[PDB]
Amino acid sequence: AMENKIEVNNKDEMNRWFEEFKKGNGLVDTFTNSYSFCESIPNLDRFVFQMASATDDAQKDSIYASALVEATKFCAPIYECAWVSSTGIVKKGLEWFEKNAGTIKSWDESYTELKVDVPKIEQLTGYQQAALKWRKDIGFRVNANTAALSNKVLAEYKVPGEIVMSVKEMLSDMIRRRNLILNSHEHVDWCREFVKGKYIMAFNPPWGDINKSGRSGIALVATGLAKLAETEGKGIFDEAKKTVEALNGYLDKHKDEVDRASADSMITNLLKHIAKAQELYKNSSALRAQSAQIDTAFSSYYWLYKAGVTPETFPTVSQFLFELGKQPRGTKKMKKALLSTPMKWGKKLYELFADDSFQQNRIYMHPAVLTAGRISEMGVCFGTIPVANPDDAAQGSGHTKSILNLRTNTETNNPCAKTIVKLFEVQKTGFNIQDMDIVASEHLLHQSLVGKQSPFQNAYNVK
Repeated sequence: AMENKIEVNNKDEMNRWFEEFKKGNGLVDTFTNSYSFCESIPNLDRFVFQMASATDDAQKDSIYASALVEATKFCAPIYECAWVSSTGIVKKGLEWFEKNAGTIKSWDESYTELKVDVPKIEQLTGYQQAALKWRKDIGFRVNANTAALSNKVLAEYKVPGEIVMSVKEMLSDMIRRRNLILNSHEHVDWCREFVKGKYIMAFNPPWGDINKSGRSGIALVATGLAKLAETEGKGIFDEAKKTVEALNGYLDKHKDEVDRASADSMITNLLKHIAKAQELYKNSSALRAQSAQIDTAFSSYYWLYKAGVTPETFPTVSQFLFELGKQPRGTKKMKKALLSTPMKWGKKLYELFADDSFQQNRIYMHPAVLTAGRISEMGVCFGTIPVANPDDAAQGSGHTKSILNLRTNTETNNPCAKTIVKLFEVQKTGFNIQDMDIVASEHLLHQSLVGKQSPFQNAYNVK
């Protein structure tokens, strides 16, 4: 039968369930934080030799897909994975959404927009907050592996020698990437016309004072300018500086019809305001970057909601994901299956892909947007265990973020970092990392470095 065979509603009902299961399967934690089917550290060494013999960039995908399955097939944290796919959490998880449309409104409303363009900062933060709330109202956390983290920094991070050479490349790259990044409407509309080069606007702002105190409690010039940079960009600040320079030129050319005291109090201000705006913009990129991380559990339940999934038909999604983790199909075929499936959720889900939709950089993609890859995000949540026939988890379905369950402590030689880095090597010798917008191995490593020990923890607050 196709019913959710994991009927659990509370931690003890889950502890009880996990008990019977473990007494039937050979779960271990010799290499995993949470009990798993992992009997040995994954060996991706051959996947490199293969990638080096790939003729077409199409089979590099396969080799890569294969390396990926090899690393996660038997690393899934069954206890926490089951909880996430339990009848209680599945019902609560989906229903929370039926009663919280308002909370997810910003980003949820503009999904079509987020589906092609960079989200506004309010939508990002609205999502991160929504995520934190949903885990709270749903009683998601049953332990650290399902907890929302409070700040953490490296106590000790031991690196197996073998990966030492490559790790640096990753870090050298990651930091290279970081630096690369670094390099009532009237206040906006005014700073829109002004930044073009119309300096005489300075003489007559709608409110009459360049320093107008400002509603926000900050000069309307600095706030309006920043909001503008949000829609038009940092280049706006250079445009803003150029206008004041031209204005510097004008007053100078007519120094005699100009009041030198008033001219200086005004030009000094505009710089204080542009500078202010620059500080705010910087703070905003910092924030946007912190809010870029997708909450695996929350987003996955979100896509479930939209796809019209219901507690009764969830097992089929679990089967679907389980089989993809078992047999790396290729993106084109999977979509083909979603289109084909008689289940209504097949096409609804399909309608969620910004795969070809996204005009800009996927790096700037909103954490609630679904793509072929982000599918692997749902896989870890419900693919590791085919809910209808749980014992079939023995076979093993590899889903990318199961690696975080790889033990990382020194006594065991950080099998988690070691296998992550081996991946980067597979990827590094197959494609150009300088060329790629996103490197999966880099994110995982960042997440592990930050201290994630499970695919189900939320790290919004760490930094």
